[PDB]
Amino acid sequence: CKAAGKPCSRIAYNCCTGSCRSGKC
Repeated sequence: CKAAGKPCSRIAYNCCTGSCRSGKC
């Protein structure tokens, strides 16, 4: 799980919950 609000990139999404936007999950 990843924590929403931290650096994620929309090519690799393994988030807890949500959508990856340039820099935020």
